[PDB]
Amino acid sequence: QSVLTQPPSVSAAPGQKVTISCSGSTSNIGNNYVSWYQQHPGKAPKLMIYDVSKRPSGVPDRFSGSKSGNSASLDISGLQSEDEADYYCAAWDDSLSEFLFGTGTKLTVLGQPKAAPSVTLFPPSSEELQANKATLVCLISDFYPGAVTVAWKADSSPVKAGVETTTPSKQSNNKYAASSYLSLTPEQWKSHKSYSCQVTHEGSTVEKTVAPT
Amino acid sequence: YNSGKLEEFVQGNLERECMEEKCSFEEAREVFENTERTTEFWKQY
Amino acid sequence: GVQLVESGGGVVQPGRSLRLSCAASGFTFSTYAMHWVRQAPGKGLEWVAIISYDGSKKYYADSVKGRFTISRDNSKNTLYLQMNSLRAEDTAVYYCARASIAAARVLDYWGRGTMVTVSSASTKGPSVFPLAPTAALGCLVKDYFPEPVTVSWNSGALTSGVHTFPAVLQSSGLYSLSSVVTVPSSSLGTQTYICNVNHKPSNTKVDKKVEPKSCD
Ligand SMILES: [Ca+2]
Ligand SMILES: [Ca+2]
Ligand SMILES: [Ca+2]
Ligand SMILES: [Ca+2]
Ligand SMILES: [Ca+2]
Ligand SMILES: [Ca+2]
Repeated sequence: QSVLTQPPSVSAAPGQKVTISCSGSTSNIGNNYVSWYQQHPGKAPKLMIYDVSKRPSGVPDRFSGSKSGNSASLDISGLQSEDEADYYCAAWDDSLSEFLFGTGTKLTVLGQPKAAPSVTLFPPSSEELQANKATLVCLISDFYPGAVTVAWKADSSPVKAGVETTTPSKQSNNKYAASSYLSLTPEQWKSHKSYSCQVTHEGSTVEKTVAPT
Repeated sequence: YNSGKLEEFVQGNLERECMEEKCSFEEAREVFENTERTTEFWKQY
Repeated sequence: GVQLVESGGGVVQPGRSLRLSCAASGFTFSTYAMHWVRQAPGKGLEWVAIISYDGSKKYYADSVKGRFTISRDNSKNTLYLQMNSLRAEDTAVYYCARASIAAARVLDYWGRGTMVTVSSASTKGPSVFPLAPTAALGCLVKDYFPEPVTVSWNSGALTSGVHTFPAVLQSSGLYSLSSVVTVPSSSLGTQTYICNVNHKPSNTKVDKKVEPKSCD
């Protein structure tokens, strides 16, 4: 299952404090210790906190942990640039008899103004349709905390099948861009009234829509 | 004592299993990789 | 110091088999339990298996139950992950991890993983489609194989307002990516926009003219 819910993104200025929540259930958090792992882009994950609040030797005192009910929290004060990374909580699950990792949270140490994404959705081109295929391309650009959540809809219904999304990465102006693809059959494309790309960023959702017509 | 999670994958330890916790004979034999040594130990325990 | 290095990663056809190796050093390998964790492209961490310090017991994630086998050679200080009946969902970076000396629930040391791509694909050039239209316009570069695909616009004369996205490994087992440029809408129809795609692995270069949408 892997449930263990985490906010996809958290951020604060260098020197400020942040807190990352890990929401689980009785089968895991409720009855088992939680450990926290730090992961930089292309490096090996690192143990930051274990048994809820224990710090391995080497880990800065500014990292601390807590637990309450079926939730756990990673608190980081005095943020430093090297803290920017992905964080994952982890706990054993008595019911599933499996070790679960939270959904992951991107912690960004703010170095520029937050900026809302611009979203461009391209319908399948005539050429691709003539090749008997169809791809909707959703390009997301100029957003700052580099973390977005993308959702697709066929008409008004959610669609999670045939979707591929890229991890945000730096564009020339140092802001972030990402892309998402929705693979359909020319039939599906032609049959629906319309399709939509919804991008959620910092407490907001920008939705673009295109239609076969 | 066996909490019944993943602690039986970790190497046995006398201090934390039989002194910090109450252990079974098999739990102790898991430490003394010798049966007779375990029995001896148990005469005290 | 505690070092862990994973080996054996590479491309493999679905339904095939592959064995990963994890060389450990800097500690008494025999007294510690070990884990295997994987991470699909752009996804979160996923636990795979655990094996007792002596090799006796082991658990598995339902996702690999029956297909993967975890083992170790305490005389060679090596950990193994025998993967069989591989699938597309097994495509990911596989990590080797050590369990704390007194708590298997804690993974105190990890190694840099090893990439495992499960695909039936062979070298293949890209099919390039236009993304017709300040206005955003671009090229969809899909269904190519080895990953180095490069993109430039108007032979490299166009750079400002250009961004080429990382590739995605689609279901088909082939890669796809897009490249976009933002231009003055007033230049459409008179200024020609061409994306130059270079795919050295197949010795293929494709130039595609991106024209204003005429039917919309
Ligand atoms: Ca115990
Ligand atoms: Ca025990
Ligand atoms: Ca034991
Ligand atoms: Ca003690
Ligand atoms: Ca035993
Ligand atoms: Ca036992």
